[PDB]
Amino acid sequence: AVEERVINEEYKIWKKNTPFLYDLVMTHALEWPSLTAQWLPDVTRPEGKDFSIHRLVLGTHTSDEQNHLVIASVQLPNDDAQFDASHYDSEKGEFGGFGSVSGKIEIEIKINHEGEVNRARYMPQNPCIIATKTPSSDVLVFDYTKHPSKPDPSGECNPDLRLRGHQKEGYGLSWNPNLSGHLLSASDDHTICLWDISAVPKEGKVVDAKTIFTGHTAVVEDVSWHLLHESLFGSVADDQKLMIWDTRSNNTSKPSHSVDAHTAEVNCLSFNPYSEFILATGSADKTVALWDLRNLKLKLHSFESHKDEIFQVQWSPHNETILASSGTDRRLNVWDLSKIGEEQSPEDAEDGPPELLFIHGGHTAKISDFSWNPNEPWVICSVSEDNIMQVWQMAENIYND
Amino acid sequence: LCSQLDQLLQVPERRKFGRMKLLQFCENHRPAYWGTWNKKTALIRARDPWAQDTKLLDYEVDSDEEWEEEEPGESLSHSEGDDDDDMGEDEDEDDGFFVPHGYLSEDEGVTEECADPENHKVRQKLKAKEWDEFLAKGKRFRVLQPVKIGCVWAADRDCAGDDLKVLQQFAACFLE
Amino acid sequence: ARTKQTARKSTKKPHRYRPGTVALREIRRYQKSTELLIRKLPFQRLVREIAQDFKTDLRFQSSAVMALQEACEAYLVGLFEDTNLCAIHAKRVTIMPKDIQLARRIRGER
Amino acid sequence: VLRDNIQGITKPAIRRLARRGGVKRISGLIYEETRGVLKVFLENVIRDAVTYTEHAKRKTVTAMDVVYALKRQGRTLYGFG
Amino acid sequence: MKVITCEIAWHNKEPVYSLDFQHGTAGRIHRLASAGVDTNVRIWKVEKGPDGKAIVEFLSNLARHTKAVNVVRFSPTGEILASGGDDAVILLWKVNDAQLNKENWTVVKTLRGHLEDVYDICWATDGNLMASASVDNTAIIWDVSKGQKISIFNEHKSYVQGVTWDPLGQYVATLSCDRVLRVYSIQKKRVAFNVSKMLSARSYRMFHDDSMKSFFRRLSFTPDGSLLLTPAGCVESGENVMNTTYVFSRKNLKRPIAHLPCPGKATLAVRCCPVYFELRPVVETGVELMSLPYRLVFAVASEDSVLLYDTQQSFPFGYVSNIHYHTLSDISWSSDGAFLAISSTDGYCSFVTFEKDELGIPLKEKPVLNM
Repeated sequence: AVEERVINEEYKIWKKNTPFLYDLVMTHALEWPSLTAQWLPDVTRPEGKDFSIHRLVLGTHTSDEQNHLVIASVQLPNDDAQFDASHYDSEKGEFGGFGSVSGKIEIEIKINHEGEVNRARYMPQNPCIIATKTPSSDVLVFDYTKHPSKPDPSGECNPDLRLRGHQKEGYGLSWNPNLSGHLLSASDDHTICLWDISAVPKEGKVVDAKTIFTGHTAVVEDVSWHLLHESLFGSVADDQKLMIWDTRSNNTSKPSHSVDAHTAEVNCLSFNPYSEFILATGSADKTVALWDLRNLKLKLHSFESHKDEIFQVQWSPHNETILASSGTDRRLNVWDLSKIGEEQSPEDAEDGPPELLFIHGGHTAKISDFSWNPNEPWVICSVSEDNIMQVWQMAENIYND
Repeated sequence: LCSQLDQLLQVPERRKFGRMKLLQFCENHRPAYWGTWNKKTALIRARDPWAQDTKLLDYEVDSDEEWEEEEPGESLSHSEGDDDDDMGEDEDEDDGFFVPHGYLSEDEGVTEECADPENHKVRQKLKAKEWDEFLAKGKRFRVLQPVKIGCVWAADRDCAGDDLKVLQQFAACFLE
Repeated sequence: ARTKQTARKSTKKPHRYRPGTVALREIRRYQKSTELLIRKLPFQRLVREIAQDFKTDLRFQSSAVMALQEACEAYLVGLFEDTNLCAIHAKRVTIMPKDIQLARRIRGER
Repeated sequence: VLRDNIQGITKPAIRRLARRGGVKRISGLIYEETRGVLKVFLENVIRDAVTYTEHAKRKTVTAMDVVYALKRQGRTLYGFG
Repeated sequence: MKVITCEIAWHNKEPVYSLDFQHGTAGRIHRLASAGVDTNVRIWKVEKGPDGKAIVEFLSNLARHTKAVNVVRFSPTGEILASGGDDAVILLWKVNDAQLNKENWTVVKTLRGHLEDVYDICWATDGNLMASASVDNTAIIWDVSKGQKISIFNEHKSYVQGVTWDPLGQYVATLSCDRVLRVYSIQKKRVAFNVSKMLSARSYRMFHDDSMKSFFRRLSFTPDGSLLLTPAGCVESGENVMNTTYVFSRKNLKRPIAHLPCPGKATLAVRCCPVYFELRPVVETGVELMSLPYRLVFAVASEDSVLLYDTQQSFPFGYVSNIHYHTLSDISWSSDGAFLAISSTDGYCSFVTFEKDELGIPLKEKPVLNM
């Protein structure tokens, strides 16, 4: 009651203050909340039109209803149309005008999925193949080009590929941008599964476990390949442990590198799309730690801006020195590496350290998952728990000055 | 790069108002706003987006006053209406709305000093032009690049041959 | 790992451009759309009935029919946008027949 | 027999006009007014075209007569000279 | 010579139909008039800038016409302006000695007599006579000084889309849409010549029928008075037809002297520049259209293209194309001959700029005309 009221008041204040702070807001209410959300590299810019089309991949969470993996199309204003003289309002004194032309979000393809979609990431050199996690042991692989767009009346799902190697559900899935068919998955079974689908036969359905890792003594929260290296990957697990593995190693139980992360459990990690030595990890001690691959003993920096556990951390494909991270504080924080160690007055310091650059608080509940747009700059799609998917973008005067 | 990593591991003007902004919300009955914002406030900062902004804008709801629909809006947002279609069979034999029947009616009703083979040739040429236009409807958008030929004259001999031939294609044909 | 929870079901009127600084070069209207978007047979029957009401012993052309089409969608979308701007100026989103009449009065046809 | 095509214009056509026209919400009874407006515009255009065709000493109405009638009405047509 | 496509609000993107220059003023500054569908006649100011570009500056607005205006030509003196609207009335304005208007243009004469759209207006060699064409299937002749209708010609069968006056003053050229070209006398006030079909001996009609996709069929006499140019011509070399512009001399108006083929796009307007030029040195052959001690330049505006022809050469020396999407409407020449205003029905116009001496040396003394 009181918490709901204060959250509603905060959301109303954010609604009133958004025009001064944001440039592009697209708030949509999904049919069901999504545990994951990721953009696709392909962008559509039809000739003779003043808008662009982007593609998003999301999941669904239903207690007793058939879950659908969703590929959706989002319409955004054109870059050229951003500077147009339409009208003028004498009251506000700005080139405003409510009008009716705007973008809109449509659901394009829905594919039946056994259980909740824990995580859905496309494989980088072909958006056709999409990998999803299940509450069961297996990991599913779909292809929307090899599947009817609308869901089939049959309740049972028809995955294009089913992968075995785990014994129960998990929450970490990653692809390899440099080698085709390589996939990493994590689960509560204390093991990390590495699979190769490049050698799967045309009519083959079941994929065996290529590699199993068991170095961790606790829940392997997340795994991810290196964005530049071809055989190195990282993992973070609830034993407060960061783990660097090389697939060329002859031992799957003896790690290449093992480091303690924090005093609390860690959730996820992400590498730079440009750099190759800096990795960001999020923990439950209200900190996000940067680590250099030159020396893993000492933390590069320990950003501290949240009040609780932080779940998802992603970098910016457009800018090398920009990080984004969300937790259960319902705030998506955008952080800059160009303001590190910069003196500030206390008036700019009560809210937080200069390490932070931006805070987004337009989500009523925990931010389930966010993703950057690989084509448009600063556009971030964040899905929260109350089936709220916001395609937001902060003001151009806060990062460019 | 990989080897090094492995080794190391081991009206006013638009330009004065800035870019336009978009604010669209699903729960708001108020329509999506597409306009530029230029109010300068030192309290609405990215660090504290929830800070109060006195003397800038009142903190009151506007969607309820702007749009209180409570009407049969037919629910045309999406999910219904675009796919629906109807098809039937028409009759066009009495008042022929066709190019061949149209030309036949024009020739029958209106008679001029034109030869019948000439009229047939004209009708065939018109049909061919209509077919060409129908095939050409697939061009869709096509930007135009300006084409200009300079003041070339027969006195000069060093001018471009291509332009000379292009204008030769537009020569003068005299009649005896 | 991470605690889960149960989800919930989810359910001025003439805008003439000033002689200067108007550099709009919209190319689309410069070419025909080839988008009929209205079935040809009912429009053809209606035009036939109007022609019969006016007089008899007359025929039209397929190109003429397409020209009538193009004019129809052009005029109708213009009227629809005019009613849209009137509704936003009237602080409403649903178009009403009174909005249609007011837009026609603005155009001067009524 | 040939007197009951007033409702010939389909509701999907009207809502497609609404979609291209940019309006998002449509009332439940505006269809009759839209059909009447379209009929009035068509009648005016056809009357002007027939007047031009009669004064052209011709019978079949061509696209040129339609475009000239539109010019008389005050609207221009693109793609048809 | 350089082509500038105007991205300026001419007639708030409504179609533009006809333009003309100030022939009276010989200075660099030029006062242009434009007619459009928006019931507004707009007078602009055009002059070359420091870089030689052709820019247009608004001067005055005209809004008395209730309906669209389709044709506008200035008088040879230039002090009185003709405007032909769609309300079957023609207006004659004059300069008078306003927030957006730098000067006022008051109505002086209002001549009626038609019932339908007026498509073409031409002035006489002195401006005291008026020639016009309308959808009413009649060529109409007026006394400008007296402001009263004096002559009606109703022998046409279809639309008449172009009339012009003989600078010598003995002929009046008109062309109906019925593939017929007529030439009228002044004293006789009847059909002096009537040419529609040509034999090559199979015979065929030489002009386009009602089926052409162009509004107008503007033709004008050469200011010399010895050249009659008619656009929208058809030549049937074999079983097909090709678009062309016919050129006639004073010796015989029945058999055309020559034709200039413009295949593909269809010719619709012809305008001859009012400045003369000396004889360019060329080989003594039959290349020239006509042989005269002094040459001159004219232009033909086709469905899309603009071709600049001279007198002493056969092929056009100038060629402009692919600059407007939708069909052309009219062309006009400046008094000094350095400007070519090209208007299409799309909504914006273009300017072809000629630097000094590029088109030749104007005559020190202009040869007189045997009236």
